[PDB]
Amino acid sequence: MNECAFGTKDPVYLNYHDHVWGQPLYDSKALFKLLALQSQHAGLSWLTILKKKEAYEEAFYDFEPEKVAQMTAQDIDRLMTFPNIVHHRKKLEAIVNQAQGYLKIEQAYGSFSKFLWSYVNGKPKDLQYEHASDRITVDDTATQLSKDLKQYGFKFLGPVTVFSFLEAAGLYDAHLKDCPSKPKHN
Ligand SMILES: [Zn+2]
Repeated sequence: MNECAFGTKDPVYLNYHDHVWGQPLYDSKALFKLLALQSQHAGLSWLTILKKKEAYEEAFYDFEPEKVAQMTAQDIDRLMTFPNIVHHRKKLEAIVNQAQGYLKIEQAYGSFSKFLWSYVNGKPKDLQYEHASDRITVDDTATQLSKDLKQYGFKFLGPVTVFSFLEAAGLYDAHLKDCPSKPKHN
């Protein structure tokens, strides 16, 4: 478990490793929320964004895309002094652009979940890692998904970030073979 969880001992981070990271997530709105939170990570510890999750929920309508998508510069202006979120204007604007892109995807394609899972043919890609040093941080699929999302107006979701999202959402299973949290795949 310890090796799989990147040597982190903070129990809030371990909780995320144990109960979220890499567990196949098929719900569209939950996938949107996780992707949006991932976009906020750059230059900070993930535990920073995790401890702030409830504050982000309060800032962004519980990440409900129809509601987030309607937000304007006036909202972002207010959110720049909203307590316990990161006050990075382009990061905050990005969440609104992402929600708009989600709605565009659902209009053009049907389901945001089906859109994303299409990139791994509807089931997790088990990366079959045995050592934490086996882990890559980007690949061709994440790069193309990043590019494709960008076309619908998503922001702050480059290739490495998208790769991290795929592992987080369980589209990729990056758990080590003997980790107690490695999901079963059929
Ligand atoms: Zn693990």
